[PDB]
Amino acid sequence: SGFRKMAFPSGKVEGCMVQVTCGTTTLNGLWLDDVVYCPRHVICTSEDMLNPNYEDLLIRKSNHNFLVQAGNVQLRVIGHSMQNCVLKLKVDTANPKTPKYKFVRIQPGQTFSVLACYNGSPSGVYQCAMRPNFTIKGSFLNGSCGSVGFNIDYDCVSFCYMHHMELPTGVHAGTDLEGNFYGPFIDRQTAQAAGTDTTITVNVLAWLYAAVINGDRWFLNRFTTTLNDFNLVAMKYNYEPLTQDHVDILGPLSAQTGIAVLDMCASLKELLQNGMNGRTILGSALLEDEFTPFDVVRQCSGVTFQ
Amino acid sequence: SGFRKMAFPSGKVEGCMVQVTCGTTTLNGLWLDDVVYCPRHVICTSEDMLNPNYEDLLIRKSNHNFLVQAGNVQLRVIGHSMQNCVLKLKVDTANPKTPKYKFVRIQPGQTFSVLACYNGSPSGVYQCAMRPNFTIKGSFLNGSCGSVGFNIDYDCVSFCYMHHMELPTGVHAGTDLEGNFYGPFIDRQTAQAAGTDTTITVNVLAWLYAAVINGDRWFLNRFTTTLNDFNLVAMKYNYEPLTQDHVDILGPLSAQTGIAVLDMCASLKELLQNGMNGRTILGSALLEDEFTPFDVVRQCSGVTFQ
Ligand SMILES: *C(=N)[C@H](C[C@@H]1CCNC1=O)NC(=O)[C@@H]1Cc2ccccc2CN1C(=O)[C@@H](NC(=O)C(F)(F)F)C(C)(C)C
Ligand SMILES: *C(=N)[C@H](C[C@@H]1CCNC1=O)NC(=O)[C@@H]1Cc2ccccc2CN1C(=O)[C@@H](NC(=O)C(F)(F)F)C(C)(C)C
Ligand SMILES: [K+]
Ligand SMILES: [K+]
Repeated sequence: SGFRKMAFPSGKVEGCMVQVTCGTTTLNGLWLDDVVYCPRHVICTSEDMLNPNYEDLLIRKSNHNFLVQAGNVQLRVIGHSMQNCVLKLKVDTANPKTPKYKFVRIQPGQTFSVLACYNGSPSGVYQCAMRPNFTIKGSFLNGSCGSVGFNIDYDCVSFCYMHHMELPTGVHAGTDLEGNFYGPFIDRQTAQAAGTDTTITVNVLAWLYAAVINGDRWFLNRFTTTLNDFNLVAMKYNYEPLTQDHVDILGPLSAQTGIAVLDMCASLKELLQNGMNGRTILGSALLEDEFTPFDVVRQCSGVTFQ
Repeated sequence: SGFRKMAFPSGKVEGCMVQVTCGTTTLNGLWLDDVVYCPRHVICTSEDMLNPNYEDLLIRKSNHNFLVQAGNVQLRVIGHSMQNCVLKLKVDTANPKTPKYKFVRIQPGQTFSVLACYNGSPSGVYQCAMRPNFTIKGSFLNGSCGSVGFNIDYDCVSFCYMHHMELPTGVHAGTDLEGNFYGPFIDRQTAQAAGTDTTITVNVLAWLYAAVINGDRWFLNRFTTTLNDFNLVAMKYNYEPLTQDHVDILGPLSAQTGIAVLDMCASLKELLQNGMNGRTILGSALLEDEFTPFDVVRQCSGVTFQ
């Protein structure tokens, strides 16, 4: 029993973290085979942050201008190139701890683990979601850029995020591992800000099912609703629309508990219209939307990774 | 910016997890040098759970009756012995990924990371606290026993918990790595239940400081209090007494923010007497007590591990 915000084991990713230094700036890079991937803004200086001309800054740097360290060992850079908002530093040594891996671009509403790193060394791991507004609610300080997010399936690490920027509310923006930003954001010090976020409805439902599996059932009512009527209430409270694909994705949790998704929706509608009145669900006084259905099943069935 | 329930990188511990099978039961063990440590109840059967006679069950088992698997490779057991509530299985191979490590018995109020495992393979990592009532609010299913909790300092893994039991409210009980239970609990299927818990006050204060560092300041009032007056309010709301040692442990966070601990206490007293009135602190509608001062400083300063 119990339910925690659970991260993936980080070991496969830890063996890939290195330090990249270019002049003043040090941040983190990801060493896979003989390539280190890092944020291109490692080549910037404090002045040229308003509008960096990345091609112009880069043509002034040669291989030796990138200092790349894997713990105590220096990795010699023998090539470099820019792809979108990342640098690929070809090094003379293939990483012997490269895991089986894929680069994936995740969808809003999906979750992943972040291995927060400073100077190439890991600080901690936590779980996050790609918000509908293409930000993530992370925990990141100066020097954290190049830290990655990832999922593990079986034996394969799927890298989906690299950290670049912090936006005004203290939320975070970054790229996939091809260097394309999630959302409208760019690596410039400008006025950009996050769009208005929404609450990931299918995930809230998943978490209500998680509550039920753990014996926390007080919020279940005797009513049902239609999908259309549910979605009218959801819009009012700034919840995403629930689609039939969402309903079907929730099928396994509905089956385990014997609670039809639309019945669960009627209970969610009541929680949104009436509040929780001092009560908690899985130790929380708010509805939680950063567990996906798959996350709930993994945790409540004991799924492991090779 | 930002603040998350952050776990330690798990890689050093992942390389120590193995599977132990004895007849019907499979659970997890911790492979350090040429010793595998696991819960002694691996030698039990479904009937003899009310009152196992562990010495009698064990004398009927020889080395070959313990099947120990490190991923795909079988580890031959060449000795076995019982220490308190754990078995130590001497194996013919020293683990080549043994990290620098220590066995520590933590204090109530302290936090650690759990690497939840099934069949020797990791499922996820999350952060927990040793509750004042010597339980932990974990997430554990059948087969999770032998999963460990730990802290990382510099390059040294300090193992502090191994998982054995689930108590009636869905909370968890286990031992240190010498096989002594935390709390009054034992490895028997009996009526045992957890004492009444309390809220870890110094930790709540640490987390309020974490809020302030991140710009979430609305709960700070203009008042102060004495330590004795604060502790009268704390008792009423089932909070532990705050000691002068606690006050001094909070010194670094008080210094960074410029908020005297007793001033912060006056703000906490107001939150306990008046509630939050629909507001949140660091995204939470409840006060959080599973961050220690040290956890807050690590996260808000970027501490890394070798
Ligand atoms: C990575 N090391 C660091 C991570 C930030 C630091 C504080 N918390 C974080 O998460 N990245 C930056 O500081 C980036 C780098 C950069 C590249 C090109 C142009 C400008 C910058 C400045 N950075 C910012 O994150 C800034 N944010 C923004 O400019 C915006 F809000 F996104 F527009 C700022 C946090 C104001 C330094
Ligand atoms: C470890 N594999 C497993 C972890 C439990 C299973 C469900 N969730 C968990 O965290 N451990 C057990 O099930 C133990 C083992 C044991 C050893 C000796 C005697 C009896 C048992 C039965 N176990 C329990 O956890 C049981 N709890 C209690 O008996 C008590 F509440 F602590 F008294 C029970 C959860 C009822 C199976
Ligand atoms: K240009
Ligand atoms: K005995």
